[PDB]
Amino acid sequence: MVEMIESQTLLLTYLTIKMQKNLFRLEEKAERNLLLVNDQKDQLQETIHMMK
Amino acid sequence: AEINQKSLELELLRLEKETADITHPLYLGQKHQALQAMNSHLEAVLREKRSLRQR
Repeated sequence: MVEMIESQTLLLTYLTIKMQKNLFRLEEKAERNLLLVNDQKDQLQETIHMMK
Repeated sequence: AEINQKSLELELLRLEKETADITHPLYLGQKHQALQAMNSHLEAVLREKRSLRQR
């Protein structure tokens, strides 16, 4: 019984570490994409204001 | 964006203040009145030219 629980713990832990590593990579790519688009928004806003 | 809006407003108000003496209805109205008083006076003087000449 102790050997079975340990095997379960190993599976869960493996899944967890694998997911966390791949999630951090997505979050970083996402934030970068948002900042790039936000910067484009900011340039357009400044040009519109000057024209007005 | 908010700074830009307020900055424009300020610029507009400043332009209006600087040109008010020649452009605002209030100041222009006062000048009209002074001119009408003198007109009337001159009309009167011209109407009594003979009497004034005799005097």
